[PDB]
Amino acid sequence: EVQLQESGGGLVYDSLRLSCASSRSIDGINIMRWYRQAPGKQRGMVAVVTGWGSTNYVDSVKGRFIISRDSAKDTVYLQMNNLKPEDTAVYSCNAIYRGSEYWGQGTQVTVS
Amino acid sequence: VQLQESGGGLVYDSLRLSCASSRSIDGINIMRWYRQAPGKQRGMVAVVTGWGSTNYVDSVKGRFIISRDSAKDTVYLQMNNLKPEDTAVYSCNAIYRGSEYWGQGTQVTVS
Amino acid sequence: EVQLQESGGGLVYDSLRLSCASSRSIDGINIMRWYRQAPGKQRGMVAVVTGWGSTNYVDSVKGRFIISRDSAKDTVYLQMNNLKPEDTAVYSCNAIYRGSEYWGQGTQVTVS
Amino acid sequence: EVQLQESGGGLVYDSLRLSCASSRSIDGINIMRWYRQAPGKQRGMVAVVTGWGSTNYVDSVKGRFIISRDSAKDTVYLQMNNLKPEDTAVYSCNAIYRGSEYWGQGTQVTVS
Amino acid sequence: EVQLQESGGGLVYDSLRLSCASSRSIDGINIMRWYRQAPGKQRGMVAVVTGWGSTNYVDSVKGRFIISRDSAKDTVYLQMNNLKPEDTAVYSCNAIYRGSEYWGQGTQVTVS
Amino acid sequence: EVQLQESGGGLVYDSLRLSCASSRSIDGINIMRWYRQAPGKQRGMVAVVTGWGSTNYVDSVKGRFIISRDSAKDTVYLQMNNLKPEDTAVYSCNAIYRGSEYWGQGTQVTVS
Amino acid sequence: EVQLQESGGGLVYDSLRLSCASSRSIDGINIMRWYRQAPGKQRGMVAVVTGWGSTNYVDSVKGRFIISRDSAKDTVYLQMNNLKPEDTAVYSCNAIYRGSEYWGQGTQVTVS
Amino acid sequence: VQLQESGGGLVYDSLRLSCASSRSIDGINIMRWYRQAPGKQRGMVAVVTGWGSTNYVDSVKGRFIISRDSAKDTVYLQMNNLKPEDTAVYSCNAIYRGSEYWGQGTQVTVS
Amino acid sequence: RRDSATHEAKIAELQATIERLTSEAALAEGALEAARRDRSRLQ
Amino acid sequence: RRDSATHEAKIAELQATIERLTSEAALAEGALEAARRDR
Amino acid sequence: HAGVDTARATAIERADQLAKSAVAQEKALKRAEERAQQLRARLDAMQEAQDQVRRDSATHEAKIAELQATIERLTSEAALAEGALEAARRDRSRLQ
Amino acid sequence: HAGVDTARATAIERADQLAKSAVAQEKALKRAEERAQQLRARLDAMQEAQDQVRRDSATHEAKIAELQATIERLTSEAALAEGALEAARRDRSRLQM
Amino acid sequence: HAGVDTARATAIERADQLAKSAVAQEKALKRAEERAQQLRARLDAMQEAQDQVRRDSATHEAKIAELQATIERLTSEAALAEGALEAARRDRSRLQM
Amino acid sequence: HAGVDTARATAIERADQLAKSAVAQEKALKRAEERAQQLRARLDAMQEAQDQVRRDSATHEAKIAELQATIERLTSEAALAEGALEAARRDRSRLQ
Amino acid sequence: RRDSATHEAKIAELQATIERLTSEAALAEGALEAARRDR
Amino acid sequence: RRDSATHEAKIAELQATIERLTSEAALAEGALEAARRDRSRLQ
Amino acid sequence: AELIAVRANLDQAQRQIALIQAEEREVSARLAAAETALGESDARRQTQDAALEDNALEIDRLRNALLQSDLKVSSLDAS
Amino acid sequence: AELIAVRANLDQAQRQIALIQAEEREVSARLAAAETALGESDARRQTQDAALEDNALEIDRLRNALLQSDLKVSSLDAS
Amino acid sequence: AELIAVRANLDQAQRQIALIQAEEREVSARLAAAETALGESDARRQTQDAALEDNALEIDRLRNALLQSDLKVSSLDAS
Amino acid sequence: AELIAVRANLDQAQRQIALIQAEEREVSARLAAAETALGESDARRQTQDAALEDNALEIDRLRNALLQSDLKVSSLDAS
Repeated sequence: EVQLQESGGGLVYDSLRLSCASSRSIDGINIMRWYRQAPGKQRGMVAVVTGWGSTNYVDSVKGRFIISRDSAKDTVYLQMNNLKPEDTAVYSCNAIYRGSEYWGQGTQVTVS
Repeated sequence: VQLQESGGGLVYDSLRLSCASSRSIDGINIMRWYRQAPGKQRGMVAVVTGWGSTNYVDSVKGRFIISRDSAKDTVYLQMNNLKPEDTAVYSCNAIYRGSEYWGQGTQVTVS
Repeated sequence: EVQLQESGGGLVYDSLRLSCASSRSIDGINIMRWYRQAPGKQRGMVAVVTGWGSTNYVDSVKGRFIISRDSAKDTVYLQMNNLKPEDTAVYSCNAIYRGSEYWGQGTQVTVS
Repeated sequence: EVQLQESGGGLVYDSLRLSCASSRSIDGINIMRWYRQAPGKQRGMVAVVTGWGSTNYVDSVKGRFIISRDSAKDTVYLQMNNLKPEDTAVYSCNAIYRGSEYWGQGTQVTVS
Repeated sequence: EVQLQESGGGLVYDSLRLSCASSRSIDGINIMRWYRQAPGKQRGMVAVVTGWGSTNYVDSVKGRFIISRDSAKDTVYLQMNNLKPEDTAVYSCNAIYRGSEYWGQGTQVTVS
Repeated sequence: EVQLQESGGGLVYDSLRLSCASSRSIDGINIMRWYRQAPGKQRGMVAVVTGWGSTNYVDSVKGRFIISRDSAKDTVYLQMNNLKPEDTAVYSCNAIYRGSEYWGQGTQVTVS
Repeated sequence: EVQLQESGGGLVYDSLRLSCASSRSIDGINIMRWYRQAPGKQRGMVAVVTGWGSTNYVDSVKGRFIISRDSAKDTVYLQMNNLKPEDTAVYSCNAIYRGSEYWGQGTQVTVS
Repeated sequence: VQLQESGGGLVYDSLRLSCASSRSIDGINIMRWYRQAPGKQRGMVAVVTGWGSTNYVDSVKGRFIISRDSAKDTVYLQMNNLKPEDTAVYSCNAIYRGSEYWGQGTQVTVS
Repeated sequence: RRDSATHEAKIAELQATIERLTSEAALAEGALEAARRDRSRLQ
Repeated sequence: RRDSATHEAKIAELQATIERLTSEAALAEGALEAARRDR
Repeated sequence: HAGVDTARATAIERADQLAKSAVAQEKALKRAEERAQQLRARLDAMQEAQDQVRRDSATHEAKIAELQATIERLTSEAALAEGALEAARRDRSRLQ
Repeated sequence: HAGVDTARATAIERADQLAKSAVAQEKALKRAEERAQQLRARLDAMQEAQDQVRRDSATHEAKIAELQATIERLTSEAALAEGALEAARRDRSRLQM
Repeated sequence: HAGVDTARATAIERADQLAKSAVAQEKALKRAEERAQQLRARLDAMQEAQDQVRRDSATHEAKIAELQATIERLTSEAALAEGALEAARRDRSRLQM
Repeated sequence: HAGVDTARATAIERADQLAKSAVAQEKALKRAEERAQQLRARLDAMQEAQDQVRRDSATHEAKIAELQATIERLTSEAALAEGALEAARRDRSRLQ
Repeated sequence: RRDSATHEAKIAELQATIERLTSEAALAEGALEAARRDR
Repeated sequence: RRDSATHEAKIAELQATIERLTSEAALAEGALEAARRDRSRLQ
Repeated sequence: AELIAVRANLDQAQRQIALIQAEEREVSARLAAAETALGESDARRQTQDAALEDNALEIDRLRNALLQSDLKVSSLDAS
Repeated sequence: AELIAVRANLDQAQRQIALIQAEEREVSARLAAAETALGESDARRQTQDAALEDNALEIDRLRNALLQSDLKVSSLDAS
Repeated sequence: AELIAVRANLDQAQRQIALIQAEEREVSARLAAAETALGESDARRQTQDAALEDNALEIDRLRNALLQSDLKVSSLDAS
Repeated sequence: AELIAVRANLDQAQRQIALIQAEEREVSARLAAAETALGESDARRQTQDAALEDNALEIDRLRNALLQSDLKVSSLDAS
């Protein structure tokens, strides 16, 4: 029943940071993957993170974004780097604990 | 003086015209015969004289003959070999003591 | 090239009739008139007919002669009525087409 | 065989005189008549005179000309009076003695 | 109805130009004729111009007179060159409009 | 008011022939061309004939079809040779006279 | 052979007037056409004026462009009013004389 | 490891596809079957897991069955109620120690 | 005497008939010159 | 006595001139008047 | 679950294709109305074209009326002309 | 299926309403083409009527020209008639003067 | 008779010489009228030849006018053909861009 | 004396009447020559009238030659136009 | 001794998440890729 | 002891197979977002 | 001639006055009926269209009522 | 004569002939426009009448379905 | 190509066609004038030949008559 | 096509050159004969006319000789 509240929204010309607050799971942090919703479009894939730390990224953002855990602070970071204006999307973090999926309220990052 | 003529008529020739006079056995000078083709002015035809000299207009020479007979006291006009153009009225004339005398006239016609 | 031909000539004591057989001008008929040449005299006009049918005669025949067309049979007609022996003359026909004046060989009319 | 020589010729604007010299016949002067020849035309009559004196004149000159004998001088006068320009003619006197005719050389009177 | 009034009349030893002014028919001109009436003699024709410029003259005046239309001035002319003393007459201009013939006063031209 | 009429349609495995029975324009024949409407597709031109006999085809039929006039019998002819089952289409004739374009009711050609 | 050379090309925010000067055929003018070739796209037609003043336009340009002949100047014009940024192209004037088609260089008109 | 499959053929139905494996009685994690309709990119068909959880793509759900048999050491694919669009080449996949392994591939065609 | 007296009348007659036979000539060539005047209409 | 002979010379000459006048009458009054009225 | 997530596909097809296609139907209505209004413009032009040629034939008909009017009263002038000739040539009957 | 059921319902009538909006337009072009053929028949009939009057004016000009060349002759004949014959007659009948 | 005998003689040949001067002129007009009829036949034949070419030019103008109204249609068809169909195709085939 | 003073009358008749009359014969020679020379003037006019209408028909014949020349190579342009349509509409066979 | 029980809690939870990944693979790799290439 | 040791490999495996089953997802939605990009040609 | 002829031309005048009555007949029947029915049918056009907008609003609102009712049915059944 | 008073009425005749031609042409064109417009207007009216019939049927049916739906809602909540 | 050297000879062709037409027309008109004038000239020559024949006959006959006349003159003066 | 066609048009040129030879034939026969005979007959015209004036003078003089001879015959006979 973990509850995820997204973070890090705003506006840029840059390189922004995103966080996904977690209600539970200190150090038992299985797959925490980040999804952005293109406006008027379907939801998207950005990256994943795991308990052990194997993080992969989607081809459209590979080599730019970095997704790192914060086990003590119970939050998975989605760093935004070398941004492009095509990234203006509503950002939503996702969870899988005990096999159930726990989304969040979603935030937005305008890059324009 | 009274000059009265005769011998007129319409005939198929030769013809005789007399002009009976009133006096003067051999004493009258020139007697003449005049003809008037209708529509034409009257013209002379023959001339006789006291002594007997005679003449004719060239239109009738060799044909018409003017003659006298002192006993019968009348100037004749033998009018022979008539031609169709000889249709005219033939009136005898005279000169006694100057004054010209005429006659009632007679007509001869041929065709 | 209208080629006329007169007909109906001869000898009368009364009444006669003359024709002028046109070789063309079916109804295209302008002035077609009749000429008499008195024996030993010059030619003279007698009657005139036109396409509209306007018929006008000379005083010497007016009220005695009729110039009547027959547009169907390509012939014009000069009816002769109540003649005199003064009408003994050679009668010939005339025609104007395209400005050119065409005569006819003629026929002799002896009346007496 | 009397010989007649005409006289009196000339030219005027007037009233001229004419004479006819005679070779014989003192006082036995029978008909002496005067003839004018219109140029290019036939000969003409003017007047006559006789032994006794009865003189008559042609209608065209009557009342104007006078023809009078001169028995002693043996010449017959033809007076010209109230002249007209139509009288220009060659003038010739004529004789009858013993029944024969004796003309002359003729003269001329120009009235113009 | 048309009123025809002439002009150009006069007297010379020379040459002349007779003209005829009308009342209607500006170039809608049919036969207009020019006549002349010698004194004490019947009226006679000399020249005919038709609305198409076709002209003809009587044998007496050909080679000398020229007839010429003028549509604009509502007037037809009749030139007279090499005028002869015999040409003196009264000249009436004529026209045929609507069938019936209409005349003019005339202009007594004397040449002598 | 040319009123065409097509003929010669049907079904073949080869060779066919089409006619366009014109109701007027005997030899006054300008452009008369043939249109096929593929089943479920739009109309298209096939061959064009002209009064001079200039025949020019579309690439898809060029060297396979012949558009031949018959000016005597008021009919144009589209000879069909060496067909494909791709030629199954409704074939209709066109005609331009006085600018106006006239069609024909059409005939169906099924080849397969 | 005819040489076709255009004029009037340029650049605006407005309106324009394209003109085409030829080498022969003073008013003996058959079909002369005006084309345009959008960059990287095949050549296309816009307006056709024929030697009789009959004009037609493609549906894209009607109501805006007007094509107008000028026989005296040996030149055909193609007006362009209410020009739209989409109308930019290279405009080649065309003509059909003696059957074969003759072209021109073109004038790249940009409007944007 | 050598994964060799069988059961292919062209048939008029239902069919069984096996993928013979080389080792690991019950020790290999996810095995899957991939099909490639010719002219199309290869796609997933079925999934089996070490414990026995299974799934299918919705294009074949209720039809294709993925199964295991730990004794015979081979992942099966019951492939029933075939449709004409199921003509494709069916190659078994695997994930052992991370490294993905494939097979030679077998083709099933229907019509 | 008596016969000479008969001569006088004949002479008085012959001169008299000449007077009124020439009197016709004056009226005669008056009409001949009026007729020859008609030759103006021919010449 | 002697004067008688001259009276015939008056008769003879005056009667011969009447012949000439009548002859000239043939040409004038009848002939040339009638003939030349016709021409 | 299945027949409704699919059956929308056959429904959008009408709503998208016909929305654009029926506009092409609307353009033909304007086009066939443009063809109608163009021919209607020509018909008034040809009635005016009839009108001038209607008067032109009438003007020609009056020209024939005037031309025969000349001839009708120009052959009459010749009719009296030959009466003058014959009357004057009847005068020579009195002399020859 | 939660929200799709409506889109099936809604778009069927959106299809169905435009399913009879096509029949209406089809009848609109089939009546606008008939009104075009009425106009074609009128203009074609009026095209031939104008053509008939075209050679009607041509035959009139053929009448005019040949009705002028006749007057060119009548005026020419009157030249010899009124000019030569008449004037010479009165000049020959000047004998009374 | 003195001088008249010559005028009979002289004026008979003056008559006789002009008795054959009339036959010569009669043959002169009978050959000058034939030369007129040769000219009438040529001009009449050349009058109809010109008339034949008159409606030959009229049929040509009937060909010209109707050979223009056809080009007025072909140019009109190419408007929809080259303008609408072609440009829309390449605007519909802009999918590759 | 008689037959000679008369027979001159029938001789002058020829010499006076024919002297004036044969002049009327001479005028007809000039008139029939004038008619001949007037028609001869017209014949040269009508040959020039033939010449312009000879060229006018030839100019018309070239206008038909040029007009069909357009059509011959304007229907060919339509022949390739429909090849472009069918080739491009053959492209949609690859997709539908 | 006691630590053994947690290993199954590592096996159980880590094996249940592989179920979810496989299920999300059904939608992504097979379904929406193949389905939406057709539209 | 021995049985606990067998647990280690399975955990070391399960975390390992997740690594290369999520690795397919990165390549998976890369093509799903490339396919959905084709919807620009429709919208 | 002209008397009777141009009195007959005035009779032509009266005949064309009868044709004036023909034109008035066209206006009295055809034009009048045409524009009267045109006004009526355009009035009905506006009324129909307003009713159709109301009709579409009614369908939309009651259809949304069905959507909510179906959702509630489904929830209460799931209970 | 009398042509003065007769050609005056012929002039009035041809004036009213011009009135005939002009008014007849303008009435005929107006009539054609009105008739075509009235045919189109009636076609639209009848298409909309068919729409009203079908859609009133749809609304009555849909409301009846909603009534039955709420009845099932009530029975479910009574279960 | 070669049309440059072929249309040049067609131009020369039509130049000499113009020469043909002009010279033929002028020769034909001159020939007609000459033929008519020669016919008239020969007609005059033959009329004058007939005149010469008749009048030479007249002169020979007249001289013979004059000879016989002078012979009678001589015989009369010998009487 | 144009090759053979306009070589045939140059062949038309050579044909019209044959027509040039036709025109030269007209001048070589017709015009030449016409004016040669015209010159000859006008020479004979002048000779004939001069002889005819001499002829008329001869007739007049010998006729006057006859008139005088007749007068002398008449006088000597009257003797």
